[PDB]
Amino acid sequence: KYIRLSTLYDLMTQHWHLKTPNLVISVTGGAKNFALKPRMRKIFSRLIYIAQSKGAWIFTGGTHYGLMKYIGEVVRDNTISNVVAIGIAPLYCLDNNHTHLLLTTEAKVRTQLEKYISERVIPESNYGGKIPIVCFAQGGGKETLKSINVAIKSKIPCVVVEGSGRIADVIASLVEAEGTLASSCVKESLLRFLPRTISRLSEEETESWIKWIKEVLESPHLLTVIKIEEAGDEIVSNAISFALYKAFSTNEHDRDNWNGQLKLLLEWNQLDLASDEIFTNDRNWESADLQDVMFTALVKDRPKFVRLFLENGLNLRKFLTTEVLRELYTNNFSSLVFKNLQIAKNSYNDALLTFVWKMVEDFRRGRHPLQALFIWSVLQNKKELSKVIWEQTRGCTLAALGASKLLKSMAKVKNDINAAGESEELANEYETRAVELFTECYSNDEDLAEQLLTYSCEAWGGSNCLELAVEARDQQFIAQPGVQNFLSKQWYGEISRDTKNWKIIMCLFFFPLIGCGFISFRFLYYVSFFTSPFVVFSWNVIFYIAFLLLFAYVLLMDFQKEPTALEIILYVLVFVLLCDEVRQWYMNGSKYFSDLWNVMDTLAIFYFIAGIVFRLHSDESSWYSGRVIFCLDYIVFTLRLIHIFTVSRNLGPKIIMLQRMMIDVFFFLFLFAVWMVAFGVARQGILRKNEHRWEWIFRSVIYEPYLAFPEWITIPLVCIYMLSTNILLVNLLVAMFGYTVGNNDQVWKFQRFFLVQEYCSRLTIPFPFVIFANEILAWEAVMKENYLVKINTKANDSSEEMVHRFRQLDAKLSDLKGLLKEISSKIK
Amino acid sequence: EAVMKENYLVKINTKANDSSEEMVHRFRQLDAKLSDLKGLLKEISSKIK
Amino acid sequence: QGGGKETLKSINVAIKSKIPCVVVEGSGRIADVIASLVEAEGTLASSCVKESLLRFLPRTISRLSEEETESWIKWIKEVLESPHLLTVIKIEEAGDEIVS
Amino acid sequence: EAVMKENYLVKINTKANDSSEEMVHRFRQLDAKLSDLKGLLKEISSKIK
Ligand SMILES: CC(C)CCC[C@@H](C)[C@H]1CC[C@H]2[C@@H]3CC=C4C[C@@H](OC(=O)CCC(=O)O)CC[C@]4(C)[C@H]3CC[C@]12C
Ligand code: NA
Repeated sequence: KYIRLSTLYDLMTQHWHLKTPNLVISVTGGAKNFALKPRMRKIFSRLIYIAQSKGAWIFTGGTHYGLMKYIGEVVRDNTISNVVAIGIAPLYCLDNNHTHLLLTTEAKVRTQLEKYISERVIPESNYGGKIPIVCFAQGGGKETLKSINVAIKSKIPCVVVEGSGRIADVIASLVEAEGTLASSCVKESLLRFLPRTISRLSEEETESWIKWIKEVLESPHLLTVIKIEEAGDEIVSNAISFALYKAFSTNEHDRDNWNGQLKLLLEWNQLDLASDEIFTNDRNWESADLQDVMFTALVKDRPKFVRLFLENGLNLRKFLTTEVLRELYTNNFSSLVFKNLQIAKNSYNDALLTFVWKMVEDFRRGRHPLQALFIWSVLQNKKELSKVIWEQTRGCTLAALGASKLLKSMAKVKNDINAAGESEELANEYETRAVELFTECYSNDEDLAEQLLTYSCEAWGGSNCLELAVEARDQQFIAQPGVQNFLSKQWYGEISRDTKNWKIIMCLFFFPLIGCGFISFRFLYYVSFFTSPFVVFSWNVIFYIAFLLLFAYVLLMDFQKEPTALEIILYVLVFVLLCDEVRQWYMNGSKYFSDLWNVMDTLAIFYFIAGIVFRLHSDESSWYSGRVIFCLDYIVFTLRLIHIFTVSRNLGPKIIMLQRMMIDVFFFLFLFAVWMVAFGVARQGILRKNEHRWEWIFRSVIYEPYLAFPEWITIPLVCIYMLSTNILLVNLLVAMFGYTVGNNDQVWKFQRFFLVQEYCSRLTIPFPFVIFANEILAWEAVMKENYLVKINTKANDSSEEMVHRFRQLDAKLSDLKGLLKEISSKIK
Repeated sequence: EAVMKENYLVKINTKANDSSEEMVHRFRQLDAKLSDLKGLLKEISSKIK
Repeated sequence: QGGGKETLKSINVAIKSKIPCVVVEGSGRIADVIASLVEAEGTLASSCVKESLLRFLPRTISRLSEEETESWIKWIKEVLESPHLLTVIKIEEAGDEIVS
Repeated sequence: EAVMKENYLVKINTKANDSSEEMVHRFRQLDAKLSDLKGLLKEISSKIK
C-alpha cells in the first residue's frame, strides 16, 4: 500500500486493521551493506515473535537491502500463525514484504507519527495507557545518531542498542562512564570504531556530533544496551521490558501506582527485576490487592511469578475461592486437553480418572481446594507451574504420586503424542520427586514412614500412597529399598526376619516350639504366628501336598463302588478349594482370568465336578469314565503344585525372564498344534478310509499324529521336512530368548512386588478355615520443609559456572575506574 | 517450515555455550581491563613531578 | 535481617548497654547496609552512612524529620565502634552448616 | 609396613586436587589481592588535599 508523503492514524487504524499494543522501531536507514550475523539475526527474529505475541507495528526503512530486507522476510513468514511491518523511506529497490509502505525529507513524519502514538492514551491501560514504544538501534553513520536525539529529546520513547555496529558500539561503550556530559570524550572514541566516517564532510557538523551525543547521555535511564555476554535465550524480552520499565518508573506518579509496574512486569517475564525493584519492602504495599495479579499470573503461564507472590505472602488456601477455581476450568482450561480427557476417561477407565472427570464436570456445571488447583496445572502440562503448586500441598508424598498417575493415564492417549510424551517425562520427575521425598522420610524412623504409606488421605483419590503407585506402575518408587523392605517386613508379618528361614518351618510341624524363645516375633503368640502370610503360604503348600497324597490314596486303594469316607473329605476339600475361587471371582474384573494359569486352576475344579457327576450313576460305563476324568485331573492338581514351586523359587530377578518365556512357549506349542492338524490332514488324506466319512473325521485327524509312487515327489517331501523343521525350531529358539529384549533392576523388583501383593491381597487365614471366613503429619512437615530447602539449595553445579564469580570481579574492577579517575583530578 | 528452519539455523550458531564456558575470553576481558590500568595509571605519576 | 526504624534501634540498645552479639545476613533493607559496611574504615562513618542507605532503601529516608535522620548517623557510628560483635552471613556461604 | 602406611596416610590427605580444582579459593586469593587495592589506594588521595 503505497502512500506518497511530504492525522495519519484515523483512516489506517479504523478502516484497515487493529490497534498496536507494542511498537518497535528499527532505525537503520538505506544502508545497502549490512552484516546480518548469526547473532544479529537472533535478535531481529526473536523480536518478530515477541511482536507477534503482542500485535505490534515495526517502523523501518522500506528498502530491499540489509536488515530491512531480512526483517520483511520474517514478517512475511509470521503472518501465518500479528505484526504489521510499516516501511518508511542509485535509487533503492523497494522491499516487497512491507504490507503498508510510506514513501531527509521523510524522517520528520516518522517523528510526528510516534509522538502521536506515544501521547495516545488507551483505556485498556496496562502501560498506563500510552502505547509502549521501543526504538532499536544497531547501525552507524549520520541518520542513526539523528534518529536517537529526535526520539529522546522531543517526547520519551526508549532506545535499545546492541554491541554490533559502528555507532551502536560507541553508545554501548559510553554508558559505564561520566565525562561532563561528554563534551570532549566523544572524539576520544568514535574514530577508534569508525575512522573513515569522520573525514568526509565539514567540521561544523562534526562539532555537532558532540551536541548529538551530549543530548543522548543526558538521560541514561532511556537507553538499555544489549551486551554480547547475554549469550542465551530470552535476551530481547530481557531488553525490551527492561527498557519499557524505565520509561514507566520515571514518571513520578506511579509511587502510589506501583500496581501498574507489576502488571507491566507480568505481561513480560521479569522475575529478577520485579523481585528487586517492586518486592523490596521499602515501598508500601499491603499484599491483599495481590490477588487479581495472581489470577493473571496463572492463566498467562507465569510459573515464576506464582512463586514470587507466594514467597511475598499470599494465603493460597484463602485465595482459592470456588468462583476463582471455576474461572480456570471453564475459561482457561484448553479445549484440546479437555477433549483429550474424554478419550482418556473412556478407553482407560480408572477410579482416579473418574474422580477427575467428575471434578472437571461439576466445576464446569455449578473441600481441599489446593488439591484441585494442582489438578488444573498437571492436566495441561504446566511443567514449571505445577512444581510450584505442589510445594504448597498438605501431604506431598501422596500428591506427587497421584499426579504421576494422572499424567501416565493420559500419556497413553495417542491423539497428540507430543502432549502424551511431555506428560510421560513429567510423570517421571514426579516419580523421582516422590522417591527422594520418601527415602528422606525413610532415612528417619521407619515405623513413622510406613504409617504414611497406608494413609487414608481423606479421599484425595480414595487410595493410599502405596496403592496409587502400583496402579500407576511407578517402577522407580516401588523398587526403592524403603518399600521393598516394607513388603518383606509385611510378608514375614509379625515374625521377625532375623530368626532363620527354617526356624519357622520347624515350628509349623511342632506346635510347642512357638511357645519357647525359638521364634523372636517382636501372651498368645499363636494368633500372631498363624496370621503372618509367610506361614499362611507355608501352610497352603504342605496342606496342598497332603491334599494330593490322600487324593492319590483314594485313587488306588479306595474308589471301589461307594463314595466312601475318604472321598467325602476329597469332595469337600475341592469345594473348599472352590469356595475361595468365588471370592477370586470377586476382585477380578474379567481380567484376573487373563494370566492363563488362574483359568487352569478354575478349569481344574470344573473338570472335577464332572467326575462327581460321572461318579453317582452306578453303571460301569460311567463309573470307569468317572475314574478317567479323575485321573486326568490328578495331573492338573500337580501342575498347580508345580506352578507353585516354579514361581516361588524363581520369584526375584528371574520373574521377568519367566512368565515372558511362559507365553513364548504357549505360542510355540500353539504353532506346533497348528502344524499337527496340518500333518494330520496330509496323513488322513493319503492313507485309507479315503472316502469313508462321518463326524469321525472331525475328531480322528487330531489325535492320529500324536500316537505316532515316488516318481519325483519324495525330494520335496524332505524339502518340506526341512522347511517344517525350520519354522518350528526358529519359534522354539525365539521362545528361548524372548526374555532378552526389553533399568533392568527396577523392573524385576516391581514384578516381585506385584506378585506378592497379589498374594498379600488373599485372605491371610490358612486353607481349611476358608469356610470359617492429624498430628503425625506435623512430623512430615519438617521432612517436607527440609526437602523444599534442599531443592533450592541445589544451585551448586549451576554456581560452579563462575560467570558470577567473574562478575563480582567486574564489580570490583568497576570499583577501580570509578575511584581512580578522581585521583588525577585533585593534582592539576 | 521456513520459520522452523530459521529458528534452527539460529539455534546451531547459538550452540557456542560449552565453547564459551572455556573462560579464555573471560580471562581475556580481564586482560583488557588490566590493560586499562597501566594505560591510565602511568599518567598519574607524570603530573606530579 | 530486616530494615527500617526498629531494626537499627534494636542493634544499638543491644551492643552498647551490655554485650550480646549480633548476626546479619545479605538479604534485607538495612541488613545489607551493615553487611556492606564492614570491609571499610570511614572515621566511624560520620559521613559514609548517607553515601549508602539511599542506594539500598531510598523511600525510607524521605518520611520524617532530619533530626532523626541525623540520628541514624549516630545510630550507625555506635554500631561500627565494635566490629568484633557483628558477624555477617554472606551469600557465598552456599552450603550446609552456615548458621552453626 | 609403617613406611608404606605413612606414605598412604599422606596420600589420602594429598587427594584434595579435584576439590581444589574448584577455584573458589583461587577466586578468593584474587579477592584478598583485590582487598589489597582499596585498603592501599584510598590513602593515595588523602595525601594530596
Ligand atoms: C517334608 C515335605 C512333605 C514337606 C516339604 C515342605 C515344603 C513343601 C515347604 C516348607 C518350607 C517352604 C518354603 C519356606 C521358605 C519360602 C521362601 C519364599 O521366597 C520369598 O522370599 C517370597 C518373596 C518375598 O515375599 O520376599 C517362597 C516360598 C518358600 C520357598 C516356601 C515354599 C514351600 C516350602 C519349601
Ligand atoms: Na518336525
